[PDB]
Amino acid sequence: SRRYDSRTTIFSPEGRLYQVEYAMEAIGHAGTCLGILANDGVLLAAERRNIHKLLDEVFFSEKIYKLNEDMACSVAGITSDANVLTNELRLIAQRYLLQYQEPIPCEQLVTALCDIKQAYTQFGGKRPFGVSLLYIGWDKHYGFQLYQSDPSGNYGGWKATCIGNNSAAAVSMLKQDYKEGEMTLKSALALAIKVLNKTMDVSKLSAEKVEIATLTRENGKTVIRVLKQKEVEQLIKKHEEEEAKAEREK
Amino acid sequence: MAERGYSFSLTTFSPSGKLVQIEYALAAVAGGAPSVGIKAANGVVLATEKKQKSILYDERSVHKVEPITKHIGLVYSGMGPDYRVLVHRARKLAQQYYLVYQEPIPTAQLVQRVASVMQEYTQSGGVRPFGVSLLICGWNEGRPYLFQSDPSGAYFAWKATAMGKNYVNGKTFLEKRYNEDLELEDAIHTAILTLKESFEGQMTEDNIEVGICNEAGFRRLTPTEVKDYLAAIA
Amino acid sequence: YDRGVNTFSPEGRLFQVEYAIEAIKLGSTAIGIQTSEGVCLAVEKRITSPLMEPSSIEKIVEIDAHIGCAMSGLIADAKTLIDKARVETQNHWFTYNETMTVESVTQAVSNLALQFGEEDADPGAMSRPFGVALLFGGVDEKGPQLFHMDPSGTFVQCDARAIGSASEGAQSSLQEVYHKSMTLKEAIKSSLIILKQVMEEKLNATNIELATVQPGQNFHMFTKEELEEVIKDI
Amino acid sequence: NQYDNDVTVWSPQGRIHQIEYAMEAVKQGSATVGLKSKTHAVLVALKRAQSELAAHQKKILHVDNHIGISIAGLTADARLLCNFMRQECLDSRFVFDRPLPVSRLVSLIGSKTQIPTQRYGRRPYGVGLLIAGYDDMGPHIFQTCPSANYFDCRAMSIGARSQSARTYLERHMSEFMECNLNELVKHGLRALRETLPAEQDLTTKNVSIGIVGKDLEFTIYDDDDVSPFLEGLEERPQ
Amino acid sequence: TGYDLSASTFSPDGRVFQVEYAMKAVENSSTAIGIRCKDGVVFGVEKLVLSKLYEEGSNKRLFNVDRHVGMAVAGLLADARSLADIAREEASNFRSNFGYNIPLKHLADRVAMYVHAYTLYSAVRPFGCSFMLGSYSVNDGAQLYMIDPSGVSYGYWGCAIGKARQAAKTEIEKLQMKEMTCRDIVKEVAKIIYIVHDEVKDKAFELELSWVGELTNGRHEIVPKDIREEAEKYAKESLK
Amino acid sequence: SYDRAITVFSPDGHLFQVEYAQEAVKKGSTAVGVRGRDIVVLGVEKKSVAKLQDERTVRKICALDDNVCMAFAGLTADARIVINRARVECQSHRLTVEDPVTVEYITRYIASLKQRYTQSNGRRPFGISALIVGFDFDGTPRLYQTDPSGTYHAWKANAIGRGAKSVREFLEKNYTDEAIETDDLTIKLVIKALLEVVQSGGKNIELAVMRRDQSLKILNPEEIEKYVAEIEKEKEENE
Amino acid sequence: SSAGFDRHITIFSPEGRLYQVEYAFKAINQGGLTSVAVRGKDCAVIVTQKKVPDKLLDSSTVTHLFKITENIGCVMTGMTADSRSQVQRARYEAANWKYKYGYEIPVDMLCKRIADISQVYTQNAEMRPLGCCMILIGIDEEQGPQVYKCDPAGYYCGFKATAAGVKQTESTSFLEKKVKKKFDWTFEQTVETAITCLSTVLSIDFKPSEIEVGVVTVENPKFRILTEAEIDAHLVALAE
Amino acid sequence: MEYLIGIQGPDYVLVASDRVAASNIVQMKDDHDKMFKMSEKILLLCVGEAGDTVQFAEYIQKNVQLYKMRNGYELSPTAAANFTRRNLADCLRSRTPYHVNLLLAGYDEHEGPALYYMDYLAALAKAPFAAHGYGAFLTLSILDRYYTPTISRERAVELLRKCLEELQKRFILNLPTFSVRIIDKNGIHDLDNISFPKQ
Repeated sequence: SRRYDSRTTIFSPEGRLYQVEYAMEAIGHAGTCLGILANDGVLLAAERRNIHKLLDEVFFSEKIYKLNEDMACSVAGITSDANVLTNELRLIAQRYLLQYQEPIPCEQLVTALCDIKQAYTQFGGKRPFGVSLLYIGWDKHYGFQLYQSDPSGNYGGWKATCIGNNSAAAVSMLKQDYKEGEMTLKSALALAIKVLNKTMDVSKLSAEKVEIATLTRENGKTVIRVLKQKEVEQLIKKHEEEEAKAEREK
Repeated sequence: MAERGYSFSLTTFSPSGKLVQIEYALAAVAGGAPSVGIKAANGVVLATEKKQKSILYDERSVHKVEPITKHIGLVYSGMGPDYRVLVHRARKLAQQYYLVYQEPIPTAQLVQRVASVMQEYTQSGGVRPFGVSLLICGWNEGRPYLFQSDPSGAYFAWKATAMGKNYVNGKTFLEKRYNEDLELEDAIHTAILTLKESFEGQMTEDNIEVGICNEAGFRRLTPTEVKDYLAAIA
Repeated sequence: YDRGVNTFSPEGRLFQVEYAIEAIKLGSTAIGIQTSEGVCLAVEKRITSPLMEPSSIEKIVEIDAHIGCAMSGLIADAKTLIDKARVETQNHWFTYNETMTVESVTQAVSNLALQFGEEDADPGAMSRPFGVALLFGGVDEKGPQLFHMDPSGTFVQCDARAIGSASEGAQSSLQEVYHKSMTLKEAIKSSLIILKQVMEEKLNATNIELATVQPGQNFHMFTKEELEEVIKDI
Repeated sequence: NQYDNDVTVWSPQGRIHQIEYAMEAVKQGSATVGLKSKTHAVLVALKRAQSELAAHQKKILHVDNHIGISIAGLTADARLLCNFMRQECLDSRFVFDRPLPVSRLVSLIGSKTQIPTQRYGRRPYGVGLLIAGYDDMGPHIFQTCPSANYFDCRAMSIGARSQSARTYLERHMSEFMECNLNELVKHGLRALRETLPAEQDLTTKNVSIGIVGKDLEFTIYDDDDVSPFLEGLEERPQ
Repeated sequence: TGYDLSASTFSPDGRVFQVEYAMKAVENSSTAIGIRCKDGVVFGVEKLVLSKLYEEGSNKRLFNVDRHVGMAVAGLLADARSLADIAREEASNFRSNFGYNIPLKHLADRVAMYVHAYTLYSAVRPFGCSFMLGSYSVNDGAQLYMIDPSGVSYGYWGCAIGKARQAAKTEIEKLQMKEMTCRDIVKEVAKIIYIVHDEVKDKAFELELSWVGELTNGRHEIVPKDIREEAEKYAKESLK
Repeated sequence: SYDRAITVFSPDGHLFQVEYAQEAVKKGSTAVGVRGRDIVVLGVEKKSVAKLQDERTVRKICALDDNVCMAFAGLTADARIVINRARVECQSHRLTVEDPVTVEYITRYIASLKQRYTQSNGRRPFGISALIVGFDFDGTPRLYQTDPSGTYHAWKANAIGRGAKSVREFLEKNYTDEAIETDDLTIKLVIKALLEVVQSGGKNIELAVMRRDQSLKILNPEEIEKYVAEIEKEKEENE
Repeated sequence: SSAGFDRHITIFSPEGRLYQVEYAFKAINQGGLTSVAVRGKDCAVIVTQKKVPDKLLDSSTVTHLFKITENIGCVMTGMTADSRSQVQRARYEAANWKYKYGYEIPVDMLCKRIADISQVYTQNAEMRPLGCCMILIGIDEEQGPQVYKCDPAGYYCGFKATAAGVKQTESTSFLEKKVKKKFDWTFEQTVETAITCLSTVLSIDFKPSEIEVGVVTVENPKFRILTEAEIDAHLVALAE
Repeated sequence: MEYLIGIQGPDYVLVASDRVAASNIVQMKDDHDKMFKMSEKILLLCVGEAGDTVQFAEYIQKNVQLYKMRNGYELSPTAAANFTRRNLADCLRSRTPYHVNLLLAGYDEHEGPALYYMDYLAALAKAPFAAHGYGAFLTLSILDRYYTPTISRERAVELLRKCLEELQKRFILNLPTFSVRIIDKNGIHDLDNISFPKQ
């Protein structure tokens, strides 16, 4: 019946879509997800949340998912919506591989999910998918690429971006310290740790609290390795060493 | 005569951005009777407290701990009828995997598939979100796996967890113990103790229902075995 | 204030259909006159700016060689109605090898006017009554004929009619000017005098479109350039 | 107030408001009069003109050789019912090779009208009809309301100012069975004359007369054809 | 208020108000009474004539649902005609599927289940009619059932529906229905209706009477005009 | 599926939802289109480059077919669906009635889709108004504008987006008979309109011009800067 | 605690409570009736109060006890029409179980299937939750006699003895004390315990006609509805 | 009946198609083009049934062009061959089967020249030199005898001429003129039509 109905897709008198804006707020509450692009490789690092001692941690990184051999994504937002979208992304990549026997390029995957996300806003009187995800991938057509998809269905190709709780602060640090045309994944990894230390209120950036995954092309194979906690620990110490060196300068 | 019915989601994003109906369903899980799940290195132990209001009710007729498959079992906190609908659905999903792959469903896989059904209710129209949170347990590839699925459909893997009345106190009680070096499932005693901490008048073989999943499989402990464990419970 | 797409006034007609009648009032004025020597159809383009080409605005269209339509209110809605009329005349030709009378074409568009209903029904014509007031004019076996329709779906045959904004003012003058045997030439001149009075802007050739269908000739292409000669006459 | 919005909702007084509002649509409509005689049935109608230049809208629509329907309500609704009635008579002729009994058609018309007045979303049909027919039983006149209740009537009137017509038809109802076609139309046009405001008068342009009888297939006499029926009338008693 | 908008809503008290409002419409309807005699059932309906111009038989509230079954309707006439059509159809399906005339107990239950379905959903309004079905069979004997808008079907030795339901049943209880012969029962039905008519609250009414029984050979039929009229004469004489 | 009318007439006689959809176009970034004697030109503004962001992904000018090209102002997501739907129709038009797609036909198709969303139950109207610029077989350059409601009008020059009114007034006042001509002058007229755009960044404004006998070419940022320098030189001449 | 239409439709409320389902429980009590069931060592007995308000209603038609299958019987407490519909759904599900699986439905399964139908009514709006509670009695091999109750909310459990209707808190307590010291009741004792519990809670000391008793026994598996005379012999025995 | 030959060299693909369209005993068009340009560097030539060839070829061509408009990059020759194979394969078990024999020639910036052979059954095989038609049975031995992996573009046109001459010396079908095209880094180039009016 009309009385028990939520408009969901109806336009505001202002002209904005109210539900989509509300969904964006949910992404803001979710944990920090940050991506930095370097010429050698593209990396996605996200902050683990609700790290209670009893959790098994057997999911091989809850935030990070591998959509295809050459593509990966991390999502901030309602977990249930994320699981539905991550499965859909994997199917779209596979369906392309069968129709044309070549891996999906990247923007095509982002646009295809984005088309679904917009469709929910467009019609059906149904709740929008309140999830925002960053896509890191390599393609023959345009090399390493990074993309961000909003709940609205609009997408972007940012070389460096953050979609988590402290996104405004992370982007400001990224804009100032990202060196365009300078690669070195190691420099990008250090920048990521510094952004994470600012974004995370908890000090010391504990290795368990953060997850880091790096996509690099080796021997023409594209390897989405996930950094081990020991690798994360050495990186945090390196950030501390730089902070200590600044203290020595002071 | 109304056919399929309402096609508009009853759950919608708040101005804050948190779905209100899912939060209300969480309240039913907290309001539910206490359920405790502990995973020991040999096997998971699922314990829930069933206190029938009167002697008239036959406790044996209904089991809160149920076997989804030979190696997978479920315990619930929240509305009872909804748990039965999920339990039937989970058994169908587990059998469909077996038919396609000719191998018993991996424990994690059942949770994702059950969770996907739970998420469907939240997005889909007319249906209210489920009011039940489950603590699925399984023994695939030797290692025991304990997982919890919330009404929203988010699934988390827990070495130990508790849901229902005084869940927070239960979580702290488990935090004090749960060293997780218990090669044997002596955690059956600890699970009885955590339910006992929030238990009301007494703990009896009828009062507590316990199901254990080991290398052998998921077996609901016999009422006599629950009495033996309830007896000499420290 | 949900009301309904289909709902009745306490003592009266459907509210949405009444609101649709209001939408025509915010529309380009069109005057249609029927004479023994043919039907004269006139309209005000109301071009908003010099940059837009005047030709792109079309308020007169050819449904068939002997039929033309004057439109008002929302132009976008008329496009579906115009196409149906053109398909309807063409299907009458394929089946009968004869020309549809103007009245039959009016009924076919008129039938689609009330086909809106939220539950079930047909998606293509739906949501709301069409916001348009067509003025079909044509020469058929009976003779030159002009017909007026409204979103309510009530077709009528009118010797002279005015539609859109200032229709009431145009109609009052139309009654006085109309004569028992006006020649088509007298009507084309009489209509443009009325068109100039109602329109705020000058009666420039770009501002007004007049097209006539006569027993001898097919619907003429808006009297291009010859329009200036009639404008020169006034 | 809340109860008035839908047909599905029932008032605390147990009356369906939307049905009553649909009933009003018939009242805001041109008056029509139906009479019957032992052998013939006449359905005079008062056509109303939007403008002097505009032609009066046609009220009596032929359904089959034996049946004709007057309309007093939203025209588009009447067309949907009239299309159904033409189809129903055609199917009866096609399968049973006989004219559909008029009463049986009225029964089908009611069942179609009842389904919207019940189901959610769908709106009550809002047209009042005065069907006239000839069958083995004989001449018939049937009134249909938007409520879906048919009523078999020897005479009838529906629409604005119809009450005056009903009073005249009731006073002279006894005379109707034993009269020739001319008299039956003459009583019927006199009934329309009562519906007409006193200043206005019956003219060939404003009156449509339709007659079905033992030897007459439904004929919608109008314009000049109406003039002999109009002639011989006593002056209106104003 | 605010819990009476839909029939898919239970009041905090524990009732479906929309069904109750539908039953109110039945109360507004004029009385129709059915009595089970020793050999058959007789139904009489008080239908007041709103307009003299109606030719009689207009809005008839007694319907021959099946050869052996007949119904008397009180409520919105439009809703009733639809119900009779469901009943006529359900009877026809039984004769085609199982090969014999439907038992009245089954027909009342099957029609009642349909009436019940409307109450459960917001989409469809509850029915506004309370018809009574009566049948006579040599094998099963005379049976009378009344189905109300809620969907409740109860077998009644005597029953009434409408504004004068209480007055009619009280007059009906005095009659010895179990032993009275059907022809004798007809005069009694006419008397009960004439007493409960109200005289000035309603305008002049026409008495519609139906006979199903051994006299009618197990076929529901309208009472013959000769059997009627004399029944009207007794009713007018009895009231005065 | 959901079957209730999202847009219903209000008592004033206006479809309120369609007006709200137009408001979304008003909030959209400005887009300017002019037709040259032989070279059709269209331009976009408010690139709002964040340095980290990549420009190719955010481009708001696309070629539906070799003959036609489009620019959009309004909700970005809605446009991506409408553009891809037009691309399918243009290729589908070739499969049926074999031939290229006339610019007017593609604008009618985009308009009909937009009108259908207003006249459909359960679907919110598209929030994009579009400038479709293309050359027909005759070679006459054609530019058309599609409203969110679904009305198409041929325009020799027009602009849509934030501050559309100011640019539209500037375009009519600055419009030159002969369409400026010389190709560079027609591009300059858009560059002058781009200067009229509020940001007036220079590099921030990006424009693409179709020869109308070849294929759409995006102006190189350095090439656009040289055209901006030509406008700056004209400003120096005015001084 | 109220949020939006939480109390107007079957949607969750603050505190995770389905108000509409709680209103449905009140509906069972709305009908002025009570029913009690007792499970003995060798037999299971169901008793109900039959109230015929007017003599005209046929006593046989007014029954709240129905036969789901030859070996399974039920007592319905709640709105009559809704209860009659649940009876048909249960009868159909048992027929399907026999056809599809080849053995008669276990009484435990019939309850779960009817309960599963009820839970969906709560889950999906557009369907009212239902206002009837059903108690099922049957003999199952290796389970002895069994009594089961299905709530409108869809809860199901096995019951040694139970009651539903207007006065059930009193009935459960009176039975609970008797259950504590029952020491396995015999068939006469089970009928006596049920009749006495109803007699005391209603405080009516009802005669045989006023109540209906249906019993299922290990010796006679077929569900049997006791005739009034058979009820009287048990009724006098408790009276002594 | 209709003849298609493809010879592939180090940096080029040479494709020749017959130009005869015949209904019954009469030959009705002698200028028929059996080559459809799916994209700038990919050409599909199809020989099969009277209406199946145009409908299948155009659908593949339009879809390949559409991918370029939306994506902005032309499909690689290989992907287009796999896409065509899937559509023919899906239709094989369908109410309307497509009886079309197709060979696809393309040049890719990285892969280089590619020639793909597809049967009506939709089996796709990449081949160095390939032929279709009854004519293929005589010509393919000549291609096998003279083909060398490294072959100049000029030598290929001569080899195409040698095989085309055998289609007049030892074949029952008139097959008078053959259309010749080459695909290379620049794009498809229409070499002069090889003709046998007697020259």
